[PDB]
Amino acid sequence: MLSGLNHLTLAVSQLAPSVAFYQQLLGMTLHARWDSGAYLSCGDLWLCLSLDPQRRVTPPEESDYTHYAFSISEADFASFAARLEAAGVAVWKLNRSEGASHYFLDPDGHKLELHVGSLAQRLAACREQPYKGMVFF
Amino acid sequence: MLSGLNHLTLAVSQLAPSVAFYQQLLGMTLHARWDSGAYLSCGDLWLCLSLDPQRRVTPPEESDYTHYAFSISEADFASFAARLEAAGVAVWKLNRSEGASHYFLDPDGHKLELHVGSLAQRLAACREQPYKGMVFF
Ligand SMILES: CNCc1ccc(O)cc1
Ligand SMILES: [Mn+2]
Ligand SMILES: [Mn+2]
Repeated sequence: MLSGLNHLTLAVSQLAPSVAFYQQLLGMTLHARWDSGAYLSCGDLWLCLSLDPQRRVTPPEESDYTHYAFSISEADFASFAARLEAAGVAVWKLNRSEGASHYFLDPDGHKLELHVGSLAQRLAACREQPYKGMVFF
Repeated sequence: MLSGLNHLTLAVSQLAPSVAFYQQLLGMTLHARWDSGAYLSCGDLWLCLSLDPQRRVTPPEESDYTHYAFSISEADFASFAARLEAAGVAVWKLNRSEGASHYFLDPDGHKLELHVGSLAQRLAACREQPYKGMVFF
């Protein structure tokens, strides 16, 4: 039986800028680094950065919608978004759904999101206003 | 302040086979599905499957090392891995370079993993068998 997400591993083209982004800009805790990767944590999330010559710096128009959303409180959302903007971090989408969301790119074009709200909150909103063809279980 | 992973969203090319893979084969909990997506949970993880015409079925030699690992207990690991193998689930990696792991592919080629152990346990193991150049903070 699967019990949760164990870790998220992102392939990176250059380890130093990716460590700077996740540790310094995004505030994650750096636990270890080696010649070809790093381990960080963000709350319960175990993040691994893996140096990979196969990683392309990928424009957002050229990748699919797969993305990784980090939790932040509503009270902290606007100042964190402003921090990313000050740092010149690109946005790949505007929010049009329930709950605050900021959609931003990592140095290699990994699609990231800041989101306020849980699955339970989303499901409650969907029950009141179901998406097209929506069924609940 | 970021506090963890809010959700993981995977772009999928065909919604029904992907829902079947995550719910029926992997045992995740299906909460809702609609014409363009589905919401599942795996413990605390919120998983969203999003139908995306841009998603390509991608062989593992064509994608980088970005991957998603799910937690499983030591007691359940081997029989779950063997069940996936007997079901014909494609793989992408054999060498256990980060502990007790089974590396497998979803229907679109998303790189998945079963892993036994926490970040703390992996750091302890690495102190004895470190990756080249490893520093611990
Ligand atoms: C047509 N709405 C999407 C959907 C929902 C439930 C289901 O059994 C199949 C498809
Ligand atoms: Mn999202
Ligand atoms: Mn892994």
